Amino acid sequence: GDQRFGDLVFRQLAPNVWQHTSYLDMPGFGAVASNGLIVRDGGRVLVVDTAWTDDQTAQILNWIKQEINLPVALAVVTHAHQDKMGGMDALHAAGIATYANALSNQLAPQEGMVAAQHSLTFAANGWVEPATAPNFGPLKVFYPGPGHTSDNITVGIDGTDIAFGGCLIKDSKAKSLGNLGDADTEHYAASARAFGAAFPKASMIVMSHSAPDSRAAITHTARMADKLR
Ligand SMILES: O=P(O)(O)Cc1cccc2cccnc12
Ligand SMILES: [Zn+2]
Ligand SMILES: [Zn+2]
Repeated sequence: GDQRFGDLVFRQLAPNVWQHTSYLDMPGFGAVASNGLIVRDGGRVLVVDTAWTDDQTAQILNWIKQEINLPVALAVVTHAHQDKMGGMDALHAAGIATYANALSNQLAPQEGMVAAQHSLTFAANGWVEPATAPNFGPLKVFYPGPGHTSDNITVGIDGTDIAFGGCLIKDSKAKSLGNLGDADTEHYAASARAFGAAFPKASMIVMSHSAPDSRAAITHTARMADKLR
């Protein structure tokens, strides 16, 4: 059930949940797909992650207008790399309230990103401080510890079997942990396992660079990360 919409791909995952996919021709790595989420919560839409670029992110909003036709109340982005935050200006131009881990917003300028408007902060156990995530509806935001990056955050969708690991989690057949340039290799395995423990009911694991998978994505990612230590 993939829907080609311009240069992007959209796939319904649940009655109120769709995955957005965008591509960037990155020299040395081919045309890399990146996934995020679109969630309808009653009369509004919530977005997880931008596309790689402003133009692609505007195209996500165009798809939302044509297929859902409800306002986008907010977006949350899951770390300060291009695939997750590269389209921040398009969200701001559209009047959408944007949220990121405080550390992502601090890192955004040096990473070439535009910061989100609002900062999420996290309790010692990883759960978002609820006052910093107002009106998130079914989105449950969890900081699992440093892994793919020090700022990576994850999102469960209450009322569904879906949890989103972003670039922390790779699929159950993945050959590597991908881009470790900003990774915490010592803590990766525990962070991947903490994501699994935060969302024990999630049987569909969504991630940045592979199609949705079973929880074997979590166990396999953690087992690969065991080897980094
Ligand atoms: O780490 P990601 O997935 O957020 C962004 C990304 C994806 C693929 C290859 C990369 C190479 C260098 C830097 N970033 C890359
Ligand atoms: Zn990244
Ligand atoms: Zn990635």
